[PDB]
Amino acid sequence: IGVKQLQREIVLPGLVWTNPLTDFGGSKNDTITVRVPAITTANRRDLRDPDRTVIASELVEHSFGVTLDKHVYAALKFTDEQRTLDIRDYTKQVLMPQVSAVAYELEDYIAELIEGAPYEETILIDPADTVPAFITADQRMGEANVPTDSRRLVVGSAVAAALAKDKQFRHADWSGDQANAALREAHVGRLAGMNVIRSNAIAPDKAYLWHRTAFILAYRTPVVPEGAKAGASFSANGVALRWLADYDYSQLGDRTLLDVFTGRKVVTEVDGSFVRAVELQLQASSITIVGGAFALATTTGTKQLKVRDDNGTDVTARCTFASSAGTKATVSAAGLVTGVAAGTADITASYVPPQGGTAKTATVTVTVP
Amino acid sequence: AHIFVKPELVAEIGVKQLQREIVLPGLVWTNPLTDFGGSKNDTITVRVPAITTA
Amino acid sequence: AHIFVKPELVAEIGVKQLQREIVLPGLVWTNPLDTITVRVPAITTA
Repeated sequence: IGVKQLQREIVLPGLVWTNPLTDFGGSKNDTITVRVPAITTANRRDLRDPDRTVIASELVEHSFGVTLDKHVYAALKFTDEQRTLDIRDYTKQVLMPQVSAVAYELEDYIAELIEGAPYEETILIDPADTVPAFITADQRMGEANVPTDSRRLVVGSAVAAALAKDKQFRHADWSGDQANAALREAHVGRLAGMNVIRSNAIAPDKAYLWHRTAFILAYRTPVVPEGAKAGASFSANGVALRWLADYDYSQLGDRTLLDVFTGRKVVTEVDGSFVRAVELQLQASSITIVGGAFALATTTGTKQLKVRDDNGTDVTARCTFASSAGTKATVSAAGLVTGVAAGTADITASYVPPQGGTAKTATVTVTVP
Repeated sequence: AHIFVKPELVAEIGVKQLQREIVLPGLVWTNPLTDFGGSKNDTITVRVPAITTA
Repeated sequence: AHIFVKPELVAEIGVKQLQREIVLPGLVWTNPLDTITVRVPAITTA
């Protein structure tokens, strides 16, 4: 009888351009200089013009650097604590958790690469009709002449739910799908030519669309040093990590380390404007506090408030909290509410919407003991 | 510490400047008239037949 | 005018730092083994 702890699902590592460059050890500053070929311009004269000079064009090639800059590792300390005092099988209770931790760290690395790109504009998704937002996203990558091949679309856990709840996909007449894959199942697969990939690594209420040649990502396995007591190479979702175990004789226990060198790059144009990927955010209209009216345990108790907007997005760190009566209870900026006197208190949560404008306010009451 | 002398490798990986596709030239009437050399002012006159009313 | 992107080539042509030639070792009595002792035979008179 064994139940596992709930953990994310790995999608991102397979959906990005990985290792197009693999000789960072052969360049100064661990930087490969990718060159971008040159395009030129033509000029128009006038026939039979007395002025018979021409304007010479130019052939300027461009370049940008890709660098290894991070070192993702998971380190475990075993102050003795082995054999009987701890893990009996040193293959499923230590190696597997360590490899999974490094894999999740790599996925978070890619996720922060994708979310942190210099998106100049965010495309709002109206929950009532979500298709126009995605068609606009497709259009924005057509105005930049991005190829239509190998184009990926990753949606959050809330955008997928909004898509399934959209009457465009839920009603079979409006979609032509006389099976209602969006009603019998909660799954909508293809829209606006883009295959949806669901993911939880990215923000819940965001979607990202990117060409393959928009996020270069490079990996490098550290070579096992000759003077290591135990050395091996593991594989986490297509990445060769180095596992290295070495005793210490002074720290009263051996240590293990599972690591890999990583680097990432957003392929920006020669102008410096990022046009090879777009982001979309699910538009929100109102917020509420989960659980409604509630009560604490003692007068000096603590409760962790949780605010959800209309489309089930956990907007807690993105909203500010105020207390009507601080003499009875107070609210932290992170949602913690603690009472200072016995009685009622009114808590107001203000969340500025992604579209901009007056912040939506949700008021709840609490009865501190 | 150790000082290594290393090259500065340059690679091409298919990232190219984005360019429009060519559509328009095949959709416009091209070269109905060719003998522009044998005409004054390099201009060829096109004549539209007449119509009348009863 | 025209601008090209080129790498800094590094090549080895056989030029190397000049080093001494190992001659003295092998001309000196070497004894592989803490310490060792050598006994000189005795001589006498008559």
